[PDB]
Amino acid sequence: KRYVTDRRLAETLAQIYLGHLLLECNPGPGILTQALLEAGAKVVALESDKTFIPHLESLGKNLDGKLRVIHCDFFKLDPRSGGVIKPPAMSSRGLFKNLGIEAVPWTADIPLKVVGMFPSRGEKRALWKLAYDLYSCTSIYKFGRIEVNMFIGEKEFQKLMADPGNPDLYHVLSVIWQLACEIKVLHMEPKLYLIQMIPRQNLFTKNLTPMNYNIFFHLLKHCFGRRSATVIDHLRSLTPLDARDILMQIGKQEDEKVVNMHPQDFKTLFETIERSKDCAYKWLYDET
Amino acid sequence: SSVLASSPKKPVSSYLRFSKEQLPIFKAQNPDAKTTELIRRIAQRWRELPDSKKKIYQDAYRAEWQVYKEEISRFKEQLTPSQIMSLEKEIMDKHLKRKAMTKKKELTLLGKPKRPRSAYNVYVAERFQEAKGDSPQEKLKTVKENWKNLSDSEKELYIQHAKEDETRYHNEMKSWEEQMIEVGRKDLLRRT
Amino acid sequence: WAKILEKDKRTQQMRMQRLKAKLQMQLSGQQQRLLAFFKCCLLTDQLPLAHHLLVVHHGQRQKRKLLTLDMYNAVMLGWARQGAFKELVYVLFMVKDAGLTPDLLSYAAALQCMGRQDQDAGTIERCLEQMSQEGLKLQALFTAVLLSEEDRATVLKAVHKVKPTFSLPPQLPPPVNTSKLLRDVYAKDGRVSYPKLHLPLKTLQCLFEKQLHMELASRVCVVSVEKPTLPSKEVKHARKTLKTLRDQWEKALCRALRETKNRLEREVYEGRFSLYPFLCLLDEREVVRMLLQVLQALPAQGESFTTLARELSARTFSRHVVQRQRVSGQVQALQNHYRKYLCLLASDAEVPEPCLPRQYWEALGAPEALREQPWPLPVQMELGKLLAEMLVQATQMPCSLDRSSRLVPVLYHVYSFRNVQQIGILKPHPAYVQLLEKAAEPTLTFEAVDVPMLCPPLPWTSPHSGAFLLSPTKLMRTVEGATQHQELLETCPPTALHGALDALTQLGNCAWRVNGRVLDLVLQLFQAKGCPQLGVPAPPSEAPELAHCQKVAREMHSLRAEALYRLSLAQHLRDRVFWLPHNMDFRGRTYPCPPHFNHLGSDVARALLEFAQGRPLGPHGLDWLKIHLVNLTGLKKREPLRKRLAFAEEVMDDILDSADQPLTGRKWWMGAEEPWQTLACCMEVANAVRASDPAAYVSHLPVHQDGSCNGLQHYAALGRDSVGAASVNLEPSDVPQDVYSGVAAQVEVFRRQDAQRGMRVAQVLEGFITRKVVKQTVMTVVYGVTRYGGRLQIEKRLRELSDFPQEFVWEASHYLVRQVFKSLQEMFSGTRAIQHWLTESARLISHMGSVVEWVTPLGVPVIQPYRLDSKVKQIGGSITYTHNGDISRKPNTRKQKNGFPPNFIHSLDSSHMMLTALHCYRKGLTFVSVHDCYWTHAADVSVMNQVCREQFVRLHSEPILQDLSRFLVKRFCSEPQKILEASQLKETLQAVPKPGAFDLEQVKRSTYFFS
DNA sequence: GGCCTGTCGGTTTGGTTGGTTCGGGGTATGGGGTTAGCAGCGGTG
DNA sequence: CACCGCTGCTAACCCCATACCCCGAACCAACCAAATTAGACAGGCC
Repeated sequence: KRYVTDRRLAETLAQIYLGHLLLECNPGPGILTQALLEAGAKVVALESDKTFIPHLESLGKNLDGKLRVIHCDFFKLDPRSGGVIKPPAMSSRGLFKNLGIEAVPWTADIPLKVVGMFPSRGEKRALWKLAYDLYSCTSIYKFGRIEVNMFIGEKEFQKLMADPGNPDLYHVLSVIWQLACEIKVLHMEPKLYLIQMIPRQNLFTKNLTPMNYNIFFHLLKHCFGRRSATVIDHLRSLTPLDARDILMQIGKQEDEKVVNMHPQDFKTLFETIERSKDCAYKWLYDET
Repeated sequence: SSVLASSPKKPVSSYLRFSKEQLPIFKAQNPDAKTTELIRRIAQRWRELPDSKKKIYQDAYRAEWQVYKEEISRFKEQLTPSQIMSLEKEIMDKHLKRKAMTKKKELTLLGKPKRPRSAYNVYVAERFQEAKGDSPQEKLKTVKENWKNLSDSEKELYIQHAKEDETRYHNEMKSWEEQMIEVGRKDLLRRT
Repeated sequence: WAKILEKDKRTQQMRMQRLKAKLQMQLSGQQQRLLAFFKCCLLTDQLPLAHHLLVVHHGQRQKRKLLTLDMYNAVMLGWARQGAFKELVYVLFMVKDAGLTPDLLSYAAALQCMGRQDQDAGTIERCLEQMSQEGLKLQALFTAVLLSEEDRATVLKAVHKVKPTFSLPPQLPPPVNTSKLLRDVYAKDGRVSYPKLHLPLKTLQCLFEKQLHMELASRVCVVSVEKPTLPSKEVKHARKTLKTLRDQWEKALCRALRETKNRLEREVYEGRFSLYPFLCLLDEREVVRMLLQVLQALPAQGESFTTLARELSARTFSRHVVQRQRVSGQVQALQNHYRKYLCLLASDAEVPEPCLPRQYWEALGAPEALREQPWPLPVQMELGKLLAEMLVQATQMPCSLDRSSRLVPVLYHVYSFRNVQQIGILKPHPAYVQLLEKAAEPTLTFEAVDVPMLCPPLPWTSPHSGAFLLSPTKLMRTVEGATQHQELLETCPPTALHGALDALTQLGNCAWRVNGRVLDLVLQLFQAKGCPQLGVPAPPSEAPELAHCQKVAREMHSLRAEALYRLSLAQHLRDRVFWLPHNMDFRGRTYPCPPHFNHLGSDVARALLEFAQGRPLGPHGLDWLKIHLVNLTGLKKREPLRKRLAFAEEVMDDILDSADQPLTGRKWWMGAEEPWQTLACCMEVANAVRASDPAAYVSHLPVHQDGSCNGLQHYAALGRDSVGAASVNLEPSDVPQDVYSGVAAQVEVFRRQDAQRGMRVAQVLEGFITRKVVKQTVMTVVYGVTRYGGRLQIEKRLRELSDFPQEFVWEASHYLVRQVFKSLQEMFSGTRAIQHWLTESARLISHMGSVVEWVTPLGVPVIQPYRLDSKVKQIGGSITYTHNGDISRKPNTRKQKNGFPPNFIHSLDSSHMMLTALHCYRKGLTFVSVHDCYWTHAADVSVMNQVCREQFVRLHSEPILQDLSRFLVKRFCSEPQKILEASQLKETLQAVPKPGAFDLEQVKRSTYFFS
């Protein structure tokens, strides 16, 4: 995997995160962990490889304070459609309960901060999993708007930050995450980008709730199935409502292209369709 | 207000350049020869021209094609945000219009037998020449007035010939439509 | 005026000149498309079209190469059938112009054109002597060339003009199979007593006419069982709206069809291929009615676009075959031939000599009408996409549902991304669904091929002739490797397959009838309130956080649908006698063709059916009915037969009470293991005991005798394993030997060791190892290793154990399977030797890039179809559905090695069942087979057991392992290079495990071998 | 041979590659073909 | 029952076209790539 082995980078990162409780993912050799501890941070290390735990714990015994080492693979927490039968896999409810972390309302401020590095070959997977958890208000996001700082590859970074201004990289994860969190570049390590993802307080609305996000995901995947087609073409296969009428409601012309739609344009589209009043039904979603 | 007119056009190819430069000379030396023959002899001149000479025109065409690449790229970049949309609109309209014009010229080229001539048409054909009037419209109104003043007996020959042309049109329509069936164009037959 | 008239005339003549000027001016997917296009054009008689396309392709440098001699032969045969001598000569000119060599089909087409046109004996003679100089054979033409009866007639008329004494080979003397095991089945030496049906000749002809009419219509209208009543206004309005909408869809579909045929027609006027003639193959009204039927039957949830295309293609091909036979006179010849065939089955009719249905059928004729090869897969796919897209585009409906100016498409295709690969789904408008729900249509429609036949099916004479009279039916179900298995079925000697064909024909000849009472009760529960405890689905009213409720609701709706169809067909067949034609899989296992209603269904399905022809109980009929009853109850599984009979005598009062008042009495039957079958057996036993003479009661209820773990029986027979023979009741015993109990004990000791080691699954499975769990588990490992069709069922049986943590049900099922494997291999070391021998041999054979092939002891060749990596995709404007062509690149070694032993065992049990069926048929017994179960009348249970044991001993008495070893050695150890892999392969094949001491003859005395 | 890694009608869409046909590019004056005006009517929806 | 457009005719004026070659665009058959994610044995690579 990826491990922070440079002391200087560990110090810079420590000062950045210090800028509350810190959850460090896959500390490995513990360079960043030791940098944080020396900087005065209260650290909970979630180590997926048990071989790194001893030395880490040693560092804790050097400080003998509130540092805590847990044998846990953060990217395996709360497996979807799983039986909960693994040591590295755990439940965020039980872990946070042991760590004394209490849930706070969505409108409340950031209760906790998680930092780490995406897997070198699991960036898309992790982004999708975290997206499901966030939009579903499950996992860590059951406790509030968790701030997530993660190292990511340059390709997935550019694709994630893309938009109609750079259509070739614009995609579903771009829309979902740009609508979900305010992403900011905190550091660039050659290239790896440390991205900060903070959920937006105003993500959920009267018509966009954790109860209907599945329909929106279905709409996004459906539209991006044929990215070259027109938005109305896809809408004719997504809702019984007048597609031209809806697009006009969102202030777009009939010739509007999918790649020309901004994330907020998609959001206003979905909320507009859910808002429709004089129809026996609004969606055509029927999938397992 | 025509974007198509200001759009950079393709450079002339080698042969077309040679003809574009030779044509005025052949026209000066043969002022009375038809353009057909001059273009033919110019094409023969091009065929007889050594490849080493054609190479010059080809190189010139290639440079003109590079400058055309730059120009067309810059023009495409210059248009408003919907530049691709406007290009699609103008190109689509151009193609549809071109196909339409081709189809109209096709339908005009065909040779369907003339419809039956009415007694009024026959009377106009027989009396227009001798009808007084300063223009075709005035002579046609004159023929119309004299026709409206005609009695039932004076019209017997015109009506008879009109009927005869009805039978003629009938037969010719039968045979011609049959031949169109041979050509596999039963859509041109009378509907019922 | 002659000036103007003459001007018009002159311009007309010039226009005529202008008109004169205008008149002056290695298989492949595309090749398959073109060839299929020409062959298709022969059927629609659109010869000018195909000739035009062929000429265009020939005239183009790059296109001429795409043409094939077979195509030129196609067009040439078309012209010969039309008598266009000049055009045929032109095609021959193209053939010579493009080099290549004319063939027997070419000269046959020429002879057809000359005969039809009655050319001179000089030209005919010259053609025959040019054919002689070319080296071609006169007699090879009539044998190697596929020609219609009209082509044959015309060619014969041409030949009889020069050689009037020219005679085809003397035919048709059929050869008898000399197989070791079938010799006594086909040998005339022996007293045969083939049974006859209870219906008279005229009755069988009336039923044959009803079936023929049903297949000709291709549709079957059955009355819905239940919920006819509904609010008076709602159903009325919804029905009126649905009728109007259906008329609009009918008209719009006709118009769209004609416009599409025109479009494709113009596309053929252009140099492009199109499915025009295929759309001109079937009547437009039939096409519209078919599409409207599919629309009416489309499931509310939707159907896969590709799957729908396949279905449309299949029904199109079927209706096209039906039409061709209808207009080609094959129908009348089938009427006469079948009307003569009915003499063998009819009660009031006799035949000259006794024979099997297939023998008599081939003896009467046997022209067998004509065989039509299906279309290439790309044509089927393109046609399906065309029909589907046309239906979607043409079908429109207003969105207002319950002032409907707006129009929206009735069908809309959406996408499912559950699979990482987006898949096209066709979904109907929800307003349409609600409309059909409110309308509550009281009629259901089925395909003629999905319902039982109203007359005895057609005897299986070849791998392409069988099942329904007109509709073509494949001899082997397996679609994967259909080309390989079919081509090998046709490659093997025709006599080799005689056994299988006669067995399937026998199975199909079994007369069935419906049990009125059982149907009345099952409906009574279904009509009002379902009974899940008795396998009767409950209506949606009984559906029960929201996610689980929706899941349970969906499952209940599925079961409700299936039961609706099955019980509906049952009600339609209430007062009728019907037959179920059977088919085979690649393993040889037989399965009924009609899937909805058949004896292979659930308990209710098995209880709804009974033998149409009765059989007097006799001296042991009543005893066998009572013993069978106890077997169905499952209360005395371990008890001997005598104690089961005594128990029946004990609970006789509960049997009579249950029979008289099933739902109002003591309801004892509801407690049985098989409640509906137990109840039926109680009614039968009541009718028997209450009759004046029980020994003379004509009993119709079939009795079952099942082989416990038939696979383990076969393995114990192969290795002569004494421990196995005793465990699986091969060795005679007065009490039944339960191998599930012993295996449960050994697995219990292993579970004690692992649980002693601290394992969680072993600790949670304590006290759950039971006969049923280990019964289904062993039934799995034997017949199934991987491919979790049954493993999911075992997971179900564990999920029905309330006191078990469902979190380990998956891991617990895997662990249970592994422990059953280990245990069986421990207590049956010899069995492990045989299994490892076969598995390893298959591994090595597949490792050389060749699939495992063998031959059953009955002469049936079996080939494993597991292959991978074949794909090609079309694109209709615009989904791009993929397709798996039949060209395989490499075998799947894993599936081959894991599957060889189980498949071989399947071939063994299938061969045994077939032998038992044939020999039991010689004695006049009614025989049907469900998986391992053998059924017969109570009057003949003993005889059936006799034939069963005799045929088992005879089967395993031969050196099955030795013959298989030598077979694989000869077939796969012949490659000259490399010889090393053939030396190790031979080394493993010749390592046949030594058999045990067990004496197979003891099976003849084992009472509980099959019980 | 030894070690490491992937797995238990692959889906539809669309991107590149090897080929082959199709047409836009240049033109000139001479020939055709053209709306206007008024009435009549075969043909079509 | 209504609506079209073609004849009858002219008029001077308006409007497209065969001889030719060059190469850029563009339409088929085929192969391939992407999107996506949560413990044993056999195959592939060094």
